[PDB]
Amino acid sequence: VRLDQSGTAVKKPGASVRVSCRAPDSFTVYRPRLSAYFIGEFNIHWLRQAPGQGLEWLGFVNIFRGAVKYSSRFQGRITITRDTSSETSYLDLGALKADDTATYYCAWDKNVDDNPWRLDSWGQGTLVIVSS
Amino acid sequence: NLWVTVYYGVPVWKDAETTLFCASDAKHNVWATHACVPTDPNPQEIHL
Repeated sequence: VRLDQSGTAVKKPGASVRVSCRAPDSFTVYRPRLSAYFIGEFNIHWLRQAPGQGLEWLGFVNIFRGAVKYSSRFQGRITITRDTSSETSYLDLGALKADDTATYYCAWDKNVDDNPWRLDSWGQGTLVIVSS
Repeated sequence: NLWVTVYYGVPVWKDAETTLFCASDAKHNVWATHACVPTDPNPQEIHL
């Protein structure tokens, strides 16, 4: 599925950064037995990539009722939300030290039981850089 | 001397009216094919 991401971010230590991931015409699903459009049970994951290091998983948001979950390490300073009307997802990362500079990716997950934690489509990646 | 016997499943047909149902092979389409019964991969075809 299409996955548009926000722009490059140049921030400063201790500030907050908001990253936007847009998935045009992807949130809603159709229920044949009901002949109507509902909010899909899809999941939006947020990953990060330090330069040269391996991939890291931040947290995922279930867009149905917006039920989110973050990893333990970043727990308490990162909030994942989504706006279903604009049909996008927002990452809010605060109190970044010098170690949080990376490129941040938004990923799509069909949330089908037979395919646990499958990541279908990825964004362009947003370079978040912090310095003095 | 002769007698009558009944035969079941005798190959006789007569042209007649009949309701037919759609069937497609698996998005909301203006033709509600999602309600069509899925068709078999190999339809039976018998020469006469």
